[PDB]
Amino acid sequence: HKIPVEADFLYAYSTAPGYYSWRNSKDGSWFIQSLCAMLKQYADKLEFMHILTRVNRKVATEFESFSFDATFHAKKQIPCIVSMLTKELYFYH
Amino acid sequence: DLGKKLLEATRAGQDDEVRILMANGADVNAMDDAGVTPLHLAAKRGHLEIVEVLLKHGADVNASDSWGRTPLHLAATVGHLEIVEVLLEYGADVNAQDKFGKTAFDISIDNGNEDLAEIL
Amino acid sequence: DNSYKMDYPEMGLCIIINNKNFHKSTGMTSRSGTDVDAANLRETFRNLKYEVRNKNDLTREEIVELMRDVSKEDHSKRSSFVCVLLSHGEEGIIFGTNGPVDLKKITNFFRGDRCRSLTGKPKLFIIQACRGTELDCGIETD
Repeated sequence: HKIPVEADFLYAYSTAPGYYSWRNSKDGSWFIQSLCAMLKQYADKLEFMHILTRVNRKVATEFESFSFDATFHAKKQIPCIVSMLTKELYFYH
Repeated sequence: DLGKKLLEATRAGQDDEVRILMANGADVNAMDDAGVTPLHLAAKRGHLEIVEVLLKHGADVNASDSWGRTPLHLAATVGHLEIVEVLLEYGADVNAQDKFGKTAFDISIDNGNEDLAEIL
Repeated sequence: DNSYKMDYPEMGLCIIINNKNFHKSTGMTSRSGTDVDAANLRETFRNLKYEVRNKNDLTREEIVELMRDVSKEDHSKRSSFVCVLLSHGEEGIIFGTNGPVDLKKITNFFRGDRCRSLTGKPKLFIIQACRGTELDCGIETD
C-alpha cells in the first residue's frame, strides 16, 4: 500500500561522522579511488552492499596520510555506508 | 616534483636549498594533501629568513590548512614576534579564524604571551 | 522480490558535482585531484550504462537549482538515480564555491512523495566531503 518517503535512499559517505576526508593530490580522494576500483572488479559479481564493504576495507587498510606537519601525518580513514534501501541492488540485473 | 622538495627543504630549515629550488621554478604555493604550504612550515619552525623569501616571491599570506590555520596562527602559537611582524606587513588577516573559532589574537591570550598581545 | 527491478529501458542518471575552486572569502583550499575523481567516476558509471552529467565549480544557489530541475524530470523509464558530490563539507553540509548547502535540502527533492517517477527505485548519493575536522590516529594491526 504505502512506503515511507525516506525509503530507498542510500548515502555512501567517504568518512565517519565528525571526521576529515582525505584526498591525494595526484590520484584523487581515497574513497572514490576505491569505489571505482571495486565497481570495475565486482559490479558483475557482488551485491552493492558487499561492494561498498570492500571499499570500506580498501580505504581502511591500504591508505595512510602523509604530511610535513605532524598534526596531519599518519592518519587513517573509514567510509560510512548509510542504507535505507528495501532491496538488494545488482547492476547485472 | 619540485614542490615536494621545497616543502621538505623548508621544514629542515635549509635556506640555500630553498633558494636553489625556487630558482628552478618550484611553486612557493605548493601543498601536501592537508593543505600545508612552505609558509606554514617556515612560520611554525621559526625560520624568519625563509618566511621572508617566500613572501617576496608571492606566497599566499592567508593560506589556511585543513584545520583552517594560517601562517599567522602558527607563528602566534610558538611566539615568534619577528615572523608575526613580517606576516602582518604582507597583509595577514588579523581577524582570520581557524575551524575551532580562534584568531591569532585568541591564541596569544591562551599562551599568556605578553608582547604578542600588543602587536596584535 | 528481494532485488530492485533494474531492467528498465534506461539505467538512470549519474549527476556529478565537481567543486575544485572556491571563493577567497570562504577560506576553503583548492581541491587538487578532484578532476581525476570526476573522470574516473564518468568512466565507471558510463560503463554501467548510466547517463552521466558532470558539473564543475557550482555555487550554493547553482547546486540547489540543479537538484530541483533534475528532480522534476521524467524518470519513469529509468531504473535508478545516482548523484555524486565532490566538495568540502561539515556534518550534514556540502559546500558550494561560495558557501554551505544543507544536504537534507538537496535530498528532500527526491523524497518518495516529491519525485513520483522515482518511487520504489534506489536513489544513490555518493558523498566525498568532510564531515568535521576530526583526525583518526589509527591503531596497529597485523
